[PDB]
Amino acid sequence: SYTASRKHLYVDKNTKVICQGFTGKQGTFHSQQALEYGTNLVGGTTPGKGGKTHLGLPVFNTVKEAKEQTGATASVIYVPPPFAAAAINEAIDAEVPLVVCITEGIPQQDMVRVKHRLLRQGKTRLIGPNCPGVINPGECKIGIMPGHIHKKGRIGIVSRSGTLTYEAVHQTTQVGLGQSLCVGIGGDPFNGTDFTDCLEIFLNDPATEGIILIGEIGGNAEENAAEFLKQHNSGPKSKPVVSFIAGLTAPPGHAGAIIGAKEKITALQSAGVVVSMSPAQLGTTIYKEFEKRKML
Amino acid sequence: MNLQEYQSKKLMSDNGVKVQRFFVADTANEALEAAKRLNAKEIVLKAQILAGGRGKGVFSSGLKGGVHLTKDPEVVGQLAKQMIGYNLATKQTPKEGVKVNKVMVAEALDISRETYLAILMDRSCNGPVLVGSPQGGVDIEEVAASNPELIFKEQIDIIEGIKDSQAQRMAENLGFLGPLQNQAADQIKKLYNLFLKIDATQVEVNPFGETPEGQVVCFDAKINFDDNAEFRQKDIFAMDDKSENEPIENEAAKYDLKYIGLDGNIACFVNGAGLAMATCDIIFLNGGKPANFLDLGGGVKESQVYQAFKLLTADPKVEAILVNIFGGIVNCAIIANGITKACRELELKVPLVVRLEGTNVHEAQNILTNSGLPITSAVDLEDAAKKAVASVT
Ligand SMILES: Nc1nc2c(ncn2[C@@H]2O[C@H](COP(=O)(O)OP(=O)(O)CP(=O)(O)O)[C@@H](O)[C@H]2O)c(=O)[nH]1
Ligand SMILES: [Mg+2]
Repeated sequence: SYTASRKHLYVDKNTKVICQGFTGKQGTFHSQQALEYGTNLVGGTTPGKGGKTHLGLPVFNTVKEAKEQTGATASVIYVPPPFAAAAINEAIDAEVPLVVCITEGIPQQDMVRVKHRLLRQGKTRLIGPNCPGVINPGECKIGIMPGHIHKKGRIGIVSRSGTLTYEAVHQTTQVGLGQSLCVGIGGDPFNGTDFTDCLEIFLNDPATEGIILIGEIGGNAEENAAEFLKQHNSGPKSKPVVSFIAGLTAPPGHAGAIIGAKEKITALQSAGVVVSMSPAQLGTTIYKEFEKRKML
Repeated sequence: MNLQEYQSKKLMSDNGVKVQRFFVADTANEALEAAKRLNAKEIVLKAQILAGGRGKGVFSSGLKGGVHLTKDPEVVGQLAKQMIGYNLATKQTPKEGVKVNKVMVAEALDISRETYLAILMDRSCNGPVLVGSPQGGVDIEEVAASNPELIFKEQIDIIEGIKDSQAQRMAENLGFLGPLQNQAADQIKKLYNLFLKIDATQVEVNPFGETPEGQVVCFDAKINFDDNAEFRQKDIFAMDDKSENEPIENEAAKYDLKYIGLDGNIACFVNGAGLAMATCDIIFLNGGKPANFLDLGGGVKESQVYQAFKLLTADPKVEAILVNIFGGIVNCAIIANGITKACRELELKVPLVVRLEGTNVHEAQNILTNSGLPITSAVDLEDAAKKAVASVT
C-alpha cells in the first residue's frame, strides 16, 4: 500500500537529493541554501539543459536520467504550477522514494489525478504540493525552510501551515529541545502526506520524544489527527503532543457541509493534545510538558 | 472564485445543460422592461448574491424573500425595487447582509419535483464525487443532518470518468423514474464533464428540478472555481465581477497581494496565510484589534513591499502597521531597504513595528535601526504583538 512509503519521510544525511527545476529562479536559490546547509544535493533537472553544469552539480534532462547517474533517493520540485503535477509523475515513474513538491498553485484537478495513481503504488512518497518541505536538522534539508533556526533535537514537528511552522521550530530551539524531524505537509486539499502519516513516524521514532502539530481552521485534518492519536498514542509509551491552531480570531454552497477551530481544539484535547492558545508558546508548552513527565 | 447565477447559467447551457432563459437588470424599472422581453408564461425574480439561502432571507426594506414568483411584468418592477440596493441577509450571509446590485428575471418553469445534486472534489472521497438527495429544494443541510440515509454519494474515477452505471444509479436514487431517468442521467454526465472542463471545485444545482412536461432542468446553480486553474480558465475568470469585494482587496491583488479586511486599527503585513492568522490571533491575546492582514505569499519583490505600505496606509482606520516576515525566499536585507525606501518615499505617519527573522537578519536590523526612521525592531512574534498594541495608545 501507499502507506509503505511512509518510511521515506524521515530523510537523513545519506539522502541524495536532486532538484527538478534546477536552473529555475527558485531552484537556484534553494539549491544553494541546501548545499551551504550540508544537504547532499547531487544535481538536478531542467528540460533541454542536460549536460550543463549548475552550482557545481550536473544537470539532466529527465529525473530518471539523474537517478541512475547520481543514485538519488529524494527529489524536490520547483516547477511552475502548469507543469508541476507532471513533474511529480516523472519522479513516480522513476520510482524516486521521496518526492517533495514545493510549488504553490497546482490545479486541484491535476493533484486529484496525481494522487489517484500515487495511492495505487508504494515505492514513492509525496510531500506537498504547496508545502515548505522536510528537514532533518543538521543532516538533510529538502525545502524552503530557513536552516539556521533549526537544531537537531527531540521534538517532531508536523505543520499544515507554511511560514507558521518556523515559529514552532525557532521556539523549540530556544528552549533547548530542538527538533528531531520537521515536516510541512502543505496547504492544498489533495496532497501525498497528511497529519497521521507524520504522526505514525513520530510515534515510532526513538529520537522523537515530543510532538508539535501546527494546524488552522478549515477541513477536518486536525480532527482526523486527533482520532489517530486517541487510539495509538493513549498508552504507557504515550508521547506528549502539543498543538496550535491558527485562526482562532478569524471571522467565518452546501455540498462541503454535507460531506471551525473550536471543534478542532476540543477534538485534539480529547486525544490528550495540549493546545497552546498563543502561537508564541509552542516551545514553552512542550517544554513544561516534558517537565511534568520528568523527560528533561 | 465564485460567479453569479446568471454567469454560471450561461456556462451550463453552452455545454448542453438545460437551464432557464434569463436576463439581468441593474434597476427596478429595467427589470420590468426585461420581464416583458421574455415573452414568458410566468416570470421568476431572483436576487443575485454569491451566497445561498435566498428563499427565506429578508431584505433591509421588509421584503421577505430573495426569490419571488409572479405572472405579470408589472409586479417585477415593484418587487425589483424591493431588492436592488438592499442588503440580503440569509442563513449564509453576514448578519449585516450583502448588497444586492443585480436581480434575475428568467422564464419561470413549473417544478413537479425538487432534487439536490452536487459534483465536487472531496479529500475524503479521493477525487470527484456525485452528491445527491431526493429531498431537494430549500434546506438541504437540514435533511442531510436529520436523515443521512437520504444522501446518496457516487465516487467518480478521475481516470475512467463518469460511467453510465453511475449516472443511472444516481438518477434513480434521486427519484427520476420512467423516461426521465435516462434524461437525468444524461444531464448528470454533462454536468460532470462541465465540472472537469471549467476546473470547478464544486458544481451545486438545487433544485435539480423536473418540470411537468418531462424536462430535467437545473433551476439554480452555484459553481465554485479553482483559483489555481485561472491560467487555463481565462475566459471564465474574466467574468468575475469583483464588485462584491472591497476595492482595496482588488487593488492589492493587482500586485499579487491578498488582502483580508478586519475591524481593527493594527494593520498586518505577513508572508503566509497561516502566519497571518497567527499574527492576528496573538494581537487579540494582548488586547489589540488587527485592522487587516496583507498576505505576501512566498514570492517577495521589493516593489510590493512599497505598495503594501501604500494600501495599508490608504485606509485611515490603520493606526499602526505590523511587519512580520519570517523565512522568506529573499534576503531580509533586501526587504529592509524596501521598507525604508518605501517609508522615505511615502512619508509614513503610523508607527511601524517590524519583525524580520529570515536570512541575514543581523544586517537587516542594522539597516532599520541605523536609518533614522520611525522603526522599532522586534525579536519574536510575541514581542511584535505586544509592541503593536502599545503603539495604539
Ligand atoms: N415555479 C417556480 N418556482 C421556482 C422557480 N425558481 C425557484 N422557485 C422556488 O423558489 C425556491 C427558491 O430556491 P433557490 O433560490 O433556488 O435556493 P435557496 O432558497 O437560496 C436555498 P439553496 O441555496 O440550497 O439553493 C425554490 O426552491 C422553488 O421552490 C421557478 O422558475 N419556478
Ligand atoms: Mg440554490
